[PDB]
Amino acid sequence: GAMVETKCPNLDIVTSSGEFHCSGCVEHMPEFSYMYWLAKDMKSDEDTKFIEHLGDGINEDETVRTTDGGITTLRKVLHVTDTNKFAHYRFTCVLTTLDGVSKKNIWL
Amino acid sequence: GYFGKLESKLSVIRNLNDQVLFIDQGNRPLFEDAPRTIFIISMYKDSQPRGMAVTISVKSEKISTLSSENKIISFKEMNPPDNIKDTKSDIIFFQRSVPGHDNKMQFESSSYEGYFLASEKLFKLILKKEDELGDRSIMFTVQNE
Repeated sequence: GAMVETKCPNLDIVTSSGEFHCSGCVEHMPEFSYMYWLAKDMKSDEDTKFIEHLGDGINEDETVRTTDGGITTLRKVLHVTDTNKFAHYRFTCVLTTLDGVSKKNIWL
Repeated sequence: GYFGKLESKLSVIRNLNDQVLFIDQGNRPLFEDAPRTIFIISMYKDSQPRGMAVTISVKSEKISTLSSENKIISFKEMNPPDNIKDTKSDIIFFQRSVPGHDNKMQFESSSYEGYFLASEKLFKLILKKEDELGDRSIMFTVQNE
């Protein structure tokens, strides 16, 4: 009931035990949108990689898609279970839409 | 960096004249006033995020994938792969909402920046440097099946 504009995506990353929770919204053509995580070893010169190409100790859950008041929210959990292995990694949540891309970084 | 396949949508694609894109008997992407009209738009995540990356494919006795190779639009006989290792790819297009035509789509070649899928009058799908604002020929209606 807040009488203010809605900002999208308003990307946010929340932490819980062993987990990063990314959330963001999309309003325009929400069916063409997706969220995914990326990671980069900032200690090495290896490229940015998809989560599934990092080997053991990490995984991302399927995105959860909800809608309310005409706005779709996407949420995606990244589980980092080997925090030693990924201590020097930069993680990035990406939300892609038809209007463009939004990204937010986080570190352990 | 590289691309990874995510979900697909079955799609009918129409140009500004309300003509439907189809793959003809010669594997040419044409527009006309049914399975050769059902396109599969597959979304890809990108390790170098730049926009919504897609492949466009069609099942008509085997699967054909749209290509912008050699700056010509054609179909290649292949499944859109689960990973694309190239930073630019002949089969990847960036799909956008059209500025000022908020219900319409445009598809930029990832291989040739600023070149777009366009309807050209046969009515052909062609690849087209956008030279002018509000060029309707690069605008598409993408309807959900």
